[PDB]
Amino acid sequence: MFEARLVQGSILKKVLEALKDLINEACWDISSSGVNLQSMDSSHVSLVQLTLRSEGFDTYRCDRNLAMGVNLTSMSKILKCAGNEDIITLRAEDNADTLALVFEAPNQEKVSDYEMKLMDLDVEQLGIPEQEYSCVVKMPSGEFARICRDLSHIGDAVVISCAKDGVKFSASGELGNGNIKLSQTSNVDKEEEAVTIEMNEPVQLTFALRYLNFFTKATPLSSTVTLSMSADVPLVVEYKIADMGHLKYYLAPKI
Amino acid sequence: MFEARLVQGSILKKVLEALKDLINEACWDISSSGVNLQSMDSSHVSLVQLTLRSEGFDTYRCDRNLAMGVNLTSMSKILKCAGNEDIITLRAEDNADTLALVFEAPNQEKVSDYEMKLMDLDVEQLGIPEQEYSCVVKMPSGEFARICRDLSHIGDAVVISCAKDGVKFSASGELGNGNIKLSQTSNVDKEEEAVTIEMNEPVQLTFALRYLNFFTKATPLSSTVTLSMSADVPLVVEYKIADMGHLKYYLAPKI
Amino acid sequence: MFEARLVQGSILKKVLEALKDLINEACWDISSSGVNLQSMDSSHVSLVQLTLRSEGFDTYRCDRNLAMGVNLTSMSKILKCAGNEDIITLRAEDNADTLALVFEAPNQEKVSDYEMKLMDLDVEQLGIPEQEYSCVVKMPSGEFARICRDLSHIGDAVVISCAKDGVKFSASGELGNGNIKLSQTSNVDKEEEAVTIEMNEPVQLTFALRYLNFFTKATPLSSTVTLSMSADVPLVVEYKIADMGHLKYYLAPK
Amino acid sequence: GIQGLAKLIADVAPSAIRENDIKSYFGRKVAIDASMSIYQFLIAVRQGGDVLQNEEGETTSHLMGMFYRTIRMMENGIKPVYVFDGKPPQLKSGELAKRSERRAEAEKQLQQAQAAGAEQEVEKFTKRLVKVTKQHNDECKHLLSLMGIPYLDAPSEAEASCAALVKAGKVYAAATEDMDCLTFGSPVLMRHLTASEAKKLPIQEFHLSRILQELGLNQEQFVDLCILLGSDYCESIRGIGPKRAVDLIQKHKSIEEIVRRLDPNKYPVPENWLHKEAHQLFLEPEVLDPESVELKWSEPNEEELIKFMCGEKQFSEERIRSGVKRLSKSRQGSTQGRLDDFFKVTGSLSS
DNA sequence: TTTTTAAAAA
DNA sequence: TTTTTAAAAAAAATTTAAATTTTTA
DNA sequence: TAAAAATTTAAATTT
Repeated sequence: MFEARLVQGSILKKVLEALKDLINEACWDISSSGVNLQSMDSSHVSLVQLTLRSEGFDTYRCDRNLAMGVNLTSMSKILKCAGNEDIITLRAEDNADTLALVFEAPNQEKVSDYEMKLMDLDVEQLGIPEQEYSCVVKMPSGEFARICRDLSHIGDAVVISCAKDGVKFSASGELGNGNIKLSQTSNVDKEEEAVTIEMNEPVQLTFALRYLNFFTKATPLSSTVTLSMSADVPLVVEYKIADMGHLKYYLAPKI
Repeated sequence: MFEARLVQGSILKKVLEALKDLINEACWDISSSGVNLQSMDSSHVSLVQLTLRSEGFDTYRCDRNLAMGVNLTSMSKILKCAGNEDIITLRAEDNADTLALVFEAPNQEKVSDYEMKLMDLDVEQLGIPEQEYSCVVKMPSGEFARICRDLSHIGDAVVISCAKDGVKFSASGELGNGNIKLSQTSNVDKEEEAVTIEMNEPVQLTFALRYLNFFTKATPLSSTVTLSMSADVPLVVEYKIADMGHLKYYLAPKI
Repeated sequence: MFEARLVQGSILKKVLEALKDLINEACWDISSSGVNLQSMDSSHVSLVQLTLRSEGFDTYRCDRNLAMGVNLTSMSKILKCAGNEDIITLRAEDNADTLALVFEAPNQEKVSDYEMKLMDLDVEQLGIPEQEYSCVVKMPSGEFARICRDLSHIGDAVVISCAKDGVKFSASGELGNGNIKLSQTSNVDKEEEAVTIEMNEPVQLTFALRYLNFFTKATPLSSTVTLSMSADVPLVVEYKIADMGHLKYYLAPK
Repeated sequence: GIQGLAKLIADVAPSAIRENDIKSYFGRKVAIDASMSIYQFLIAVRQGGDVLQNEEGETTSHLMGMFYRTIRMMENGIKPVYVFDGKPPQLKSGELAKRSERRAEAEKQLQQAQAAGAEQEVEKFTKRLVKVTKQHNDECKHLLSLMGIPYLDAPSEAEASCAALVKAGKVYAAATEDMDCLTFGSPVLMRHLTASEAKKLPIQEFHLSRILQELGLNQEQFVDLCILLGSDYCESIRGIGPKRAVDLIQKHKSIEEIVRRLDPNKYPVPENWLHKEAHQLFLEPEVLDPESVELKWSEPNEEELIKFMCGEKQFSEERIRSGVKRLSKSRQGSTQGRLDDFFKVTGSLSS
C-alpha cells in the first residue's frame, strides 16, 4: 500500500531518461523514509544508486518496506507518457502486480491513470560504505556531458587526472589524442558554474566511455556533479536532486 | 484549365505531409466549387475524406470535373519543396499529363514551376454520410496527438469511453493499462483549449493505433479535433481548417 | 612550428563539417601567409579549393611550407569537440606528425588539447585561375541550400540557365519536372539577401546534383554564395568567409 | 541439444534469461562452441545456393564467418575462446545416426530438387548437406592459431568442456547456442551470437544459478529434468514432455521415484532406456582440466596470416587488413574490472 | 542445432 | 483442452543507401 | 520549426 505524490513531475521523467539506456532490471527499494533504487548493470560494470527522500514528495505515504521491480524501458515509456509539468502520483497496493501512476494535469484537464504491470525480479544489493574520497570535484553537468560526449567521440577510455590546479580528462585512441584540462574557478561564485577541485591526493584512473555517456544522460536532473573518487574506489557521479536526494552513479576503473 | 492560387500554402503542405505516410495513390476529385479527395491505400478501412473549398483560396478557376491520379508521396515531396509562408498555385492543362505546381515566395524572389507527372488510376469511393454522430468531442489537436503518440507505446487497442464528465482514452496491451481521462472545460477563455463534449449515449469502441497515429499526424492544420463516433459507425477524425474545409478521416472499429 | 590562433573557431568547424563527406583524405598546404587545400573528392569528379589567409587569424606563425595529410572525417570529429564560441589554436611539430589543437573557452575554465595522427599522401596543384567566367550569381547560401535540397528530390542531374532578369534552376526525372526561376532582387537595401547578377553570354549546362548537395553544406560558413560558371569551364561555388579567405567548389558539368 | 528447454525456462523463469547487449560486457571472457559456429556460418553464408568456394575447390565460408564474428565481438570487447568438438561418445551415436539418416534423406531429396529444376529447393536442400571434417577442424584451428585467439581441443563434445571452463572460473561465460551447457553444469550460458544487428537476435544469458534457486532444484535434479525433456544421448519417455517434467521433478527427486511411481500403461517407459551413465557423464564429463592450459590472447601474426587468408582463399587485402588492425586496436590491454571486486554484496530484494 | 504449429491424444 | 508428438520451418555479416527517430536553437 | 545528426532497415555482395 504505497502512494507518493510529487509536486514537480519532470524529475522522475529525467530519472527514467537517465536510467533507460543503462539498466533495465531494477528493483525499487521503497521504504517509509524514502524511495531507493540500488541496482547494477547486467555486465557488472556500472551501478545506479537513486535516493528520493520524503521531504520533496508532496504526499509521501508508504507503510511497509515493500520492494517492486519494473522494466525500466517500460517505466521509461510510462514516464514518457507524462508531460513536463504533470503532477505525478505514484500508487500501489500490498503485493500488487500492477504499479499505478496518476499523471494529474497542473491545470486539471488530463488525469491519466497508468496501471503498469510488474514482473518477478530480483537484484542483488551491493553495500557502499561511507568513505572519504580524494578527488571530490563539483563541476557543471552540461559541461560534463560535453566532456563525456566529446571524448567518447575520440576513444573508449578516459584517463582522469586530478591535481591542485584543475582536473584533467584525457582520452586516447586511433582517432587522435584528446586532453581536456578543466581548471578551478577563481572568479565565478555561482554554484552552477563553479568547478571546485578540492583534493586529498592526486589520482590517475581510467574509466569507460559508453557507461560515462549513460551516466551523463542524467544531465537535466542537476546542475552540479559531485564527482567523488579516490585511487582505488569506483567514482561517484552524483547528481544532487533538488530537496529529494541524489542519483549516484558508480563505475569501476580499468586496470 | 484548372486554377487554384492558395495564399496559405502551409495548409496544403500539412495536408500532403499528413497524407504522405497514409495514402500512396489518391485521386484528386477536383470539383467546380471545391477540391475533394476520397481514397484509401491500406488493408484496414483508412478512408480519407478531404474538403478544400473554393471560398478560402485566393483565386480558383476550374471549368471541368476532372480527377487525376497522383502518386501521393511524390506530390508530398514536391509540396515539401515549398515554404511555410509560400504562395502555392496549382495548374492543370487539359491535354497535359502534368499537375503544374507554382510556388511564389512572399518576397517575390524565388518563383518555382514544378510539374507533377500524373498517371491513370481509378479507385471506387464508398461515400460515408453524416449518419447521426451520437458522441462528438471537440478538443485540442496537440492533446489528441500526445494521447495517441504515447498510447501507441503500450499497445494497439484504444477503447474510447465517454460520458458527460469527460472522454476516457483507455488502452491496454503487452506493457500496462493506460487510462487517459479528460474533463469537459467550458470555463476556459481560450477557445482552442476549451474541451466541449456533446453526448447522447455513452460509447466504448476498440480502435487500432498505427492507423490512428497516421490519422493524428494531421496535427498543425487546426488547433481542434472534431472527433465523432457512434455505436457501430466508423470513427471520424475531423480537422476543420480555418475557412478552408475539413480533413475527415475514417477508422473502422475493431468490433 | 606552425601556430594559428583563431578566435572564431566556428569558422574552421564549419569548414570541416562542410568537407567531411565530400573529402575523406586531404592535404593542408600551409604557406607562411595562409593555409590552402586543393584536394580531389573520393570519386575524383569535383575539386574543393579552400583558402584561409593569415589576416583573419589573431596570431599566425610559420617557418616552412609544410604540408600535412589530414583525414577530414577525423579532424571533423575532433572539431566537433569545440564549441561554437570556443577559440581554436592549431599546432604542428617538425619531427612529430601531430596536429595539436587546443580549444580555449571564452573564459579561462576549459582548455581542450587535441592532437592528431597525420596521414602521408601526395600533393598536387590543379587550381587554374582566370578562367574567364561569363556570369556570376551572388545569391544567399540558405537560398542556394534550399535550391539544392528542393531540386535533389526530383532527380540527380540539374541544368542551370542564366539570363539578365534572373537565374533558372531546373531538373527532370520520373518523380516530376521542376523549374525554379530565381529572380533579380538587387533592389533590396540588404545586400546580404540580395541576388546580384552580371551577364556576358547565355549559358545552359548540365551539372551533377549529388556533389552539388555535397557542395552546399558550407551554408553556415558564409551566408552568400558567389557561384560563377561558363559554357564548358567548370563552375565555382565560392563561399566568401568574412575577413578570413574563401572556399571554392569546382564541378565539371555532365 | 534439448528440445524445448529454452521455451520451458522462458515459461517458468524470466529472471534467469537476461537479454543483454552485445557491447555490454567489454572484457567478459566467454567460451565458444566452435563447431556450432562452423555450421552457423556454413548454412547461412552462401551466394544463394553457391557456398563460398576457392580456386582450389574447397570452401572458405566458415573462415570468413568466424573472422567477421570474432572481429565484431572483440571490437565490442568480448574476449572469446573457441572450444572445438572432439570425440562424441558411444551413447550419443543413436542421435548421431538419426542425424546421418536425416542427411541421407536430404541427399535423397536433393536429387529430386536437382531434377525438378527448382532454384529455391536446391538451396534449402544443400543447406542440410554440411559436414564438420578434420580438414575443417584443422582449417578453423589454423585460422584461430593465426588470430592469436586461443582454442581448446576437447576430449569430448565442446559443450562439456565449455561448462568445465565456466565451472573452473577460467572464463566467465559459455557463449553457446544450444542448451547442453546448462545440463552440463555451466552457471552462465549466453546464446544467439549475432554481433552485427542488436535488434535481430540480442544476447540472452541463461543463469543456471537463478534456475536452481527459483525452482529449488539442485544440479542432478536439473540433469534428470533434462533427461525427461529428452536430449541427444538418452530418449525421453513416450507421453512425457515439457509441462509434465516440471511437475515430475519439482515436487520430486530423481529417476527412481518416477520408475516406482509412474505406471507403465499410461506413460510407458521405453525399452533399453539407459540413464545410469547418461546421468554420470552429465555430472562428470571427460573434459580438459582448465587449470593446466592457459588462455593466451596473444598478438596476431600479420603478414603470413594476410597471405594465407588472401592469396590462398581469394580475398581482398583491405578487408583482412581492416580486421587485423581492428584486432590490434581491440587488444590494448586495460582489463576492465567489475564492481564485485570493490563492493560486497549485502543481500538482495524479493520482488 | 533451433523454433513453430497444426493436427491428434489422453 | 492443454499437451505431446510430428513435420515442417530455419541457422551471418559487411558496405551501401533511404528512412525514422532523437537533439540542436 | 526544421535540419543536421545519430540511428535503423533492406539489398547486393562478402566468393
